[PDB]
Amino acid sequence: PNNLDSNVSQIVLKKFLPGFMSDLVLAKTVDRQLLAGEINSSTGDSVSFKRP
Amino acid sequence: AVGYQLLLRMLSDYSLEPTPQVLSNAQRSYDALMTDTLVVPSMRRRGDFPVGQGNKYDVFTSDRYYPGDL
Repeated sequence: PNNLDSNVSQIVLKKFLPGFMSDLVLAKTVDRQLLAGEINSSTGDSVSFKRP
Repeated sequence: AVGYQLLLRMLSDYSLEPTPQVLSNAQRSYDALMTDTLVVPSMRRRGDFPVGQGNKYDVFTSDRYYPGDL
C-alpha cells in the first residue's frame, strides 16, 4: 500500500464565515440635541432642565 | 496629651491651681498630638485657567481647561 499522506498539508483558508447581526432603532428616534455635550464627568455627574 | 488636658480641665474641681512646669509639659504634649493631624490643603486650579497647548488636549473632550472642583 501507498502511505503518502505526508506529501500534502492541512490548510485553513483566510476566509471568515458570515455572522449574526441586530437592529438599531431606539437610539435613532430618541432626541439627542438636548443633552448633547451638556454634562462632563469633570464638571459633575448630574444636569437639570426646567419644566414649563 | 489626653491626660494633661483632662488634668487641666479637672484641677479646678478640687480648688487647686496649676504650676508652670505642668503647663509647659501640657503644651509640649498638645503640640506633639497636634502635629499628627496636620493636613496643609493644596489649592487646585481655578477651573477657568487655560491648559497649555503643549499638553496635547482633545478638542471635543473639554480638556482645554482644568476641571476645577467636583
